[PDB]
Amino acid sequence: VPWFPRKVSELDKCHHLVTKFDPDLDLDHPGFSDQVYRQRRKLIAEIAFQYRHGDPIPRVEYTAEEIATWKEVYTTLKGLYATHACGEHLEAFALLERFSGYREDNIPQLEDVSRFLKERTGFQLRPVAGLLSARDFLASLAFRVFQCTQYIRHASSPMHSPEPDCCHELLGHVPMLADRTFAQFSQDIGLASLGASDEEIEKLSTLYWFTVEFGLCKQNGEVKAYGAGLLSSYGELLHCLSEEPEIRAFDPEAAAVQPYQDQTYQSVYFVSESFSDAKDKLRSYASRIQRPFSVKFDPYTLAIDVLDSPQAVRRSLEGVQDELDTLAHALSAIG
Amino acid sequence: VPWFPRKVSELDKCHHLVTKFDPDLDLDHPGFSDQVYRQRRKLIAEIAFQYRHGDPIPRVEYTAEEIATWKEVYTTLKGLYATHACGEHLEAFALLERFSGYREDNIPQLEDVSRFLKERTGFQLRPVAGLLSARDFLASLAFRVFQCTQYIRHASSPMHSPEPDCCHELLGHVPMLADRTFAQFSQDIGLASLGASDEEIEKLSTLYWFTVEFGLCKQNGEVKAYGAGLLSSYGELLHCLSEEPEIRAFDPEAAAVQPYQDQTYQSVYFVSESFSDAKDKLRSYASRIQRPFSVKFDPYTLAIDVLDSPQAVRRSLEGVQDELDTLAHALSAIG
Amino acid sequence: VPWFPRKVSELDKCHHLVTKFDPDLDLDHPGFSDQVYRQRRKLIAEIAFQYRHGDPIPRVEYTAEEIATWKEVYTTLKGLYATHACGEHLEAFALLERFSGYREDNIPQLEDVSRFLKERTGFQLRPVAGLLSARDFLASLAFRVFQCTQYIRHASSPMHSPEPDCCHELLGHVPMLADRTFAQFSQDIGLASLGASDEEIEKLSTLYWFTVEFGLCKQNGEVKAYGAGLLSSYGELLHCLSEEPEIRAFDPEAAAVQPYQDQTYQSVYFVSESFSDAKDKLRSYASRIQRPFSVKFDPYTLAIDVLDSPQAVRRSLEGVQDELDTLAHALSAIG
Amino acid sequence: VPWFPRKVSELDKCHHLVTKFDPDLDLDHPGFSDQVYRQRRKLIAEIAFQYRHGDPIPRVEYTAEEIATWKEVYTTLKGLYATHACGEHLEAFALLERFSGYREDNIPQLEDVSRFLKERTGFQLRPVAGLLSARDFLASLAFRVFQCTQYIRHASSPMHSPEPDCCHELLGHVPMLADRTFAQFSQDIGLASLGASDEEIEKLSTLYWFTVEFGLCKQNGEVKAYGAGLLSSYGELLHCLSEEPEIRAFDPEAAAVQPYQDQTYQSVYFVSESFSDAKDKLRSYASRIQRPFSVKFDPYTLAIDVLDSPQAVRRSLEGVQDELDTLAHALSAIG
Amino acid sequence: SLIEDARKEREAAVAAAA
Amino acid sequence: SLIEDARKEREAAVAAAA
Amino acid sequence: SLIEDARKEREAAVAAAA
Amino acid sequence: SLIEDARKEREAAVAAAA
Ligand SMILES: NCCc1ccc(O)c(O)c1
Ligand SMILES: NCCc1ccc(O)c(O)c1
Ligand SMILES: NCCc1ccc(O)c(O)c1
Ligand SMILES: NCCc1ccc(O)c(O)c1
Ligand SMILES: [Fe+3]
Ligand SMILES: [Fe+3]
Ligand SMILES: [Fe+3]
Ligand SMILES: [Fe+3]
Repeated sequence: VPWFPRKVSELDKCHHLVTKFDPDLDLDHPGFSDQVYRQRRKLIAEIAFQYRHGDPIPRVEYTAEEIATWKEVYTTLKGLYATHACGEHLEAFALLERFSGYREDNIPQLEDVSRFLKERTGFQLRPVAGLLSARDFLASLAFRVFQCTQYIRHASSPMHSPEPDCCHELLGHVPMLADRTFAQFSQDIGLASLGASDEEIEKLSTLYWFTVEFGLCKQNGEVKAYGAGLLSSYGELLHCLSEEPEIRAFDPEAAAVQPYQDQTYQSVYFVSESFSDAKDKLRSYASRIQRPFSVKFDPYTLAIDVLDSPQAVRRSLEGVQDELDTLAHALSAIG
Repeated sequence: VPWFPRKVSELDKCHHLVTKFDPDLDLDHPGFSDQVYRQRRKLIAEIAFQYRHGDPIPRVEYTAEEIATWKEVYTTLKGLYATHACGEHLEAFALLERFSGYREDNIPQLEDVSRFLKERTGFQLRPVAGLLSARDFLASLAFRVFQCTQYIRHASSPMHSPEPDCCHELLGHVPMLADRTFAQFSQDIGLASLGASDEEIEKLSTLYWFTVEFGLCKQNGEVKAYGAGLLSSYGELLHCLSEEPEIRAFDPEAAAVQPYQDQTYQSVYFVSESFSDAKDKLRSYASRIQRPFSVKFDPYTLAIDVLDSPQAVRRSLEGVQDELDTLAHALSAIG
Repeated sequence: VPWFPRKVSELDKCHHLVTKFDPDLDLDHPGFSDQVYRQRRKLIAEIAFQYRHGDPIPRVEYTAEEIATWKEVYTTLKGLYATHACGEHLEAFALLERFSGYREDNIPQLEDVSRFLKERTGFQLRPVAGLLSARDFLASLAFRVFQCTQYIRHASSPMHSPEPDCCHELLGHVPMLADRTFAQFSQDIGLASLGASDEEIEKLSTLYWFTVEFGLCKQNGEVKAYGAGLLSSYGELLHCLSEEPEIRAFDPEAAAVQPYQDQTYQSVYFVSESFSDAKDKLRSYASRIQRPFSVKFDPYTLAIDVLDSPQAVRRSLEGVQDELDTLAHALSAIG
Repeated sequence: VPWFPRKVSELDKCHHLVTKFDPDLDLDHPGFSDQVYRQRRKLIAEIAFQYRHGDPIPRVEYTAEEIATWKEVYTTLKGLYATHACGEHLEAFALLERFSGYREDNIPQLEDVSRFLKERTGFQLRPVAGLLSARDFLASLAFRVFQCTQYIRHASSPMHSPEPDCCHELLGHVPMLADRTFAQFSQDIGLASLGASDEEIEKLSTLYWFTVEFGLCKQNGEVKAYGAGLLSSYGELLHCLSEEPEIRAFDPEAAAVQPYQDQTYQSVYFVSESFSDAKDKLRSYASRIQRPFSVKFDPYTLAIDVLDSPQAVRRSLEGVQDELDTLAHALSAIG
Repeated sequence: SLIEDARKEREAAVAAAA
Repeated sequence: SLIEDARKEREAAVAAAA
Repeated sequence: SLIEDARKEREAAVAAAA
Repeated sequence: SLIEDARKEREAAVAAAA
């Protein structure tokens, strides 16, 4: 069984120690030839690499070009997010822009959103650089923390980015997982990932790409999109609800085998009319996923306690019937 | 119904806004005539008053006198905590000193312990100055956060302090509420305090004084003390297990009427052989405490949702049978 | 709100008092012109009408004709139930015939099956005559008791009966609701029927006709039938899995509006691949069914306690977390 | 592990087959020299021995002497049960006499009370003769059925009986275990008895003698008696609340070692102020009782399913969160 | 014919009401 | 006398074992 | 002195009410 | 490209095993 973390503390020390001394090259990628980008990536990596849990996010400045590009994408998205987009995005985005300060003139930092989520939703942000493995990111995603980056795309290609950047997640990921239901949804994916074999690691990752990154929802009669990648690109949004790509009902097992493509638009999509349907299907998927154990999340200490003995089930119990005891007061004092 | 907070955010903004522009006088108290103490209290108040939630604790320096006094009390307590003290203190104190750094040479800060608790126990620390009301402190204590101060006693009287200080709680409170059981115990007291009438506010506060501040435990056959005030004074510890003071079994209703005394040793004490007995008795006490509502704690966002409708009970439910659903995996995958 | 029973006692006294002095005419129906049938119906009605709860079923004799007809249908059904039929029927029918004594030579009584069900499944049988209303039968079906009759079809028409008879239910109903899952399924239908308005009474009754009387199941890859009426007629079984009738997926709301036909084969059918799917869909159907109350079943006394106050929810609770307490022993003593 | 039953069916067939061909001698006991008593015991044994589960209790006649004696004890007890007796006895006895027909002129049968209990409480009665072992009776008492006898004491000694008789239980046992709480209490004792070792068998049996047969309750300020033996003898009732016998608080472990006496009044008694206290203490007693398994009771079929695998815990679960699902309707439709 | 048993309910029910 | 009914258990039980 | 902190509550509370 | 991040896992994983 591959080693997996149990507390947020070792999510920091070892996954940054196993990933020490590793810069991003991306030379052959579009752009990334300007020296200023390399200097920025150095500063971006330095803040991310030596960051420790519990510490506030070190605020990073933003010069003229990034905000000027941030003008372009942010202005284009609000005029188009009013259509084609999921309903939960709308009141969230309005809630984000009025409180957190999602505006064209001011580029948002990471501390303000990080404070904003755990105030309501419970997700923390975390800077990172280099090549994110599949296992390190799911371990973070398991603990109700979303791994993130603070640098943005290249000014040469503001319409699309070779790799997900800051604006990709603060506009595609962050608005989505601020939801009560999807956060519980997103957490379930991470929960099944604890100690899963490499073959299984691919499966839910494809599901994560096929549900969180590109997912369709059916509410108010019409179909809408809630994918992170869907709500992070301009041309994708036009293609997403267009009649060219093939759209089918979501299926955990089916989405775990179907392949992908890169640098091109996606022609395959999965739709879930309700996030309740979304949870309880990969819920059944995790049921058939064999493991020598299971995993329980403790929100009182933000840790993971392993489950290979019926005894380990015990120190979860008095908490479980605790509410069913505390439900007495609420359902006694009432009336 | 008096106003009560629901999230950690308003625990900060209003309870520091209702308590703005209020310095501590304490002129007639023993000591507090040196100007350096007044200057220190200014610095202590400034750090405490303008502190905001989510921010790390601003580290405060400590000159020769406070640590030199910190030498005296810390050295005297370990040689005596080996006896007369609760068992849960012992492995906690050893755990605290080796990790957090509870030593005579180094005075502990607040960030390191604050990190240490929520790593395992889930309590945050919070600086404060001035006169703490009964309602503001219970609102903090409800949210699984312990209000605290960073200044220490006067060097003139290191044996006893007129008011609880930094060393009083980091040695009397902090070692105690690092426990799984007592933290759940301490939280229950805070839960009942939400919106309680002023008469009720006195009751559990006396219980807090009569259980957390001065409490006796019966384990391993012999009787031991776990009170915060009990394990914060040298002369008290000798008097606590001495045969002079009257010791009786703990009773929530009985402890809510019996009075106290100041500047003198306590002759009355309550003993609870098990913290499980300790929880479920004031649990019954809260049952007879009338309220126009009840209160539920949400650890996913560290907030409070009010309970005056059966509907409000609903958005607590799918979480409640969530584990009883997730208990399936742990109790299916096993065996 | 129409009056509805709460205990098995008043299921007997009033529903037989509201239905006193009412013989069945059925003169225009096929057959029913022989005097022996009228004399038999008198004896059948007498046993049924004056029967009281708790008493054993009075054994009724069976002369040459009924068993000779019972030879014909029973022999024809086993040679055909081996095909086209639900899997749960097969081991149940073999279990019934070996223990209860389902054979061609011996016609089964009612006491032996009544003993057999509550030994494993928990359903009691009850004789009845006359015109069964919709409300009286659902009240019985709610209490995990199945209303039944002991007389059989006319010898002139053994292939089909104008009204359900003894052999119809002991071969169509009894084999089905001996299942753990379907009994819980069947009970759920009855539970929603408590005090429901006349419009709602029609709905679940149509569902009862469209699920219990004629229902399709998809197991082992192929589709099978579990309807009571489906597994009670010879020609129906040939028509049921034939390609002429239209077969569609089961839907509670859709099945509640779609009409029926009489004296002719059914062309519309609903299929449920799993009885778990079958329960939790009309479960959602009952959610949108408005009622000024709800209903809970108590198996310790076989009674119904009304639910219009949160207080009434209380005397259900200590039972609910009783197992979650008794689950401790099973999940403690183990390992 | 000694063999133990799992369904009510084998409670009948084997425990009457292991106890075949065994008459009661009781020659040296007071009385029992009249031939009419021997002839009555033959008739009493015949009805009891060949009785099968599910069948109604065969009504037994009662000639002049038994009812004439039944006049004496019944008249003496009501004039004294108004004092010294438990509160739950009072409204139960009035409820019994008005409905079941507890009167001096008419001696009650067994079918009427048997119907009356499972109408509300859920206990069935069962005739028996000969020497009842410890294991056979607890197996019955486990299944929420009370083993009983229909013959009464000797007319020579109506004040006291050498062995418990019909009037002893219909006046000492039956009035007590008609309670919601005590029935759940009585059931808990039986539950722990499943497959327990012979040493353990003695323990709870002594508890059964020390709680059900002779138990004291503290309600309405004063102390009252609810023991079956306590409320079955005239002289005992005077001695029970008299100041001569020693009375102490109830303790499961303490009551399991303390001995008894025969043919003389008891000087030791245990008092439980609340039956809730009574349940949850032997609840903890069963926790420390080691077993290679545990036992769960299923009221839907009145059977016992063994618990030696976590899998066996599973087929108990969907029932457990079934109410927590059905609690939704009651707590949704309300308000 | 149980649907007809539902169809028998209401005219007798509503004519009693009417 | 049910305790004596427990006291009757074991000599018959252990002598059967013995 | 937290009980005195309860004892400080009410005269200020009731005199504000008064 | 996270699927490719799954596609990068195993040759490095199995060649380490190999
Ligand atoms: N009471 C409605 C008529 C009825 C009764 C019993 C049945 O099995 C059936 O299919 C239909
Ligand atoms: N079988 C043990 C003897 C016994 C039987 C019934 C009783 O009520 C009682 O007190 C004692
Ligand atoms: N706010 C009430 C005063 C107080 C504050 C902190 C303590 O630890 C204590 O014992 C008493
Ligand atoms: N670590 C896998 C690469 C990745 C990282 C973040 C994303 O938002 C995303 O879509 C893909
Ligand atoms: Fe992304
Ligand atoms: Fe203190
Ligand atoms: Fe039918
Ligand atoms: Fe008795």
